[PDB]
Amino acid sequence: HWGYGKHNGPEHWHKDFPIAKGERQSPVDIDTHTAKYDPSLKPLSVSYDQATSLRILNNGHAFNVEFDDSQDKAVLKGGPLDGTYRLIQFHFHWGSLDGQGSEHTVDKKKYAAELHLVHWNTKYGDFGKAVQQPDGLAVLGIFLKVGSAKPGLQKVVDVLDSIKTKGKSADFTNFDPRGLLPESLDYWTYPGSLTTPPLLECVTWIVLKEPISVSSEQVLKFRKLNFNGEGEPEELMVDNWRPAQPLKNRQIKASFK
Ligand SMILES: OC[C@H]1O[C@@H](O)[C@H](O)[C@@H](O)[C@@H]1O
Ligand SMILES: OC[C@H]1O[C@H](O)[C@H](O)[C@@H](O)[C@@H]1O
Ligand SMILES: NS(=O)(=O)c1ccccc1
Ligand SMILES: NS(=O)(=O)c1ccccc1
Ligand SMILES: [Zn+2]
Repeated sequence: HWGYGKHNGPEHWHKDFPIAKGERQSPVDIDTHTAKYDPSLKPLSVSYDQATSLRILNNGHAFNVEFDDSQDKAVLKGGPLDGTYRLIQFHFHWGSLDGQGSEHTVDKKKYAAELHLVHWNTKYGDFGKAVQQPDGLAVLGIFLKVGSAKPGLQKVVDVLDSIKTKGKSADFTNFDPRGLLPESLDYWTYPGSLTTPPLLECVTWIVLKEPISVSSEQVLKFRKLNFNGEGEPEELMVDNWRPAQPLKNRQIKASFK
């Protein structure tokens, strides 16, 4: 099954998921000089005040913090988006070392990690129907650099010891995802895909320009997670990122002049 190792990682995925070589795959390198300000973008609205987190799960690839998406609570609107997109989960991708870990790159520079807040377009009723649509999903991507600690991340860090291995989950109620955002909502946007199998080309990507800072100790705890299940040989959950894919017939737009 797919993973991030030498024998099942990104360079193998196309054999089961031929869309891996498709026309709008993610992530991509963001060439900041070629990205163009787009005056047609509307103001972006990240409305997370009523978010209801439920659970945190080690799925063998990353950990997902899951939300109640049975009503409009935490939603993303505006910017490049037509209509309302509901938060379903967030997760991260990270490296074995601070010099790698992000999926998107900025002028080829790799960040230590990248946070993905995943939302589905409510016009399609459910996530499963949304991933049959070209505009089914919106992912808000946020880079992580290592420096000062991110206070709003610490509750996540501290629960990871309870979900060390694949298939473990824990209650994770009353978590406020607003604490994971940077100050500025300046962003780049482009049409792309899921960055893990099934690699579906459903995503409007919104990648914030300003990274968040997390401490070395915080990211080191990400790196203590395991890809394997309980009782199996330990394989540290590190380097769970897909490298940049060809831009092909796309343009990256900037929200800022
Ligand atoms: O034809 C001109 C147009 O070319 C497009 O590729 C750009 O996205 C537009 O911003 C520009 O106005
Ligand atoms: O907010 C997420 C979680 O943070 C801490 O783990 C709290 O102890 C727990 O009650 C809460 O579910
Ligand atoms: N796509 S996958 O599951 O990573 C895969 C790996 C090796 C051979 C065929 C498929
Ligand atoms: N990593 S990603 O593109 O945010 C993603 C989101 C949901 C499912 C699969 C992948
Ligand atoms: Zn992701």
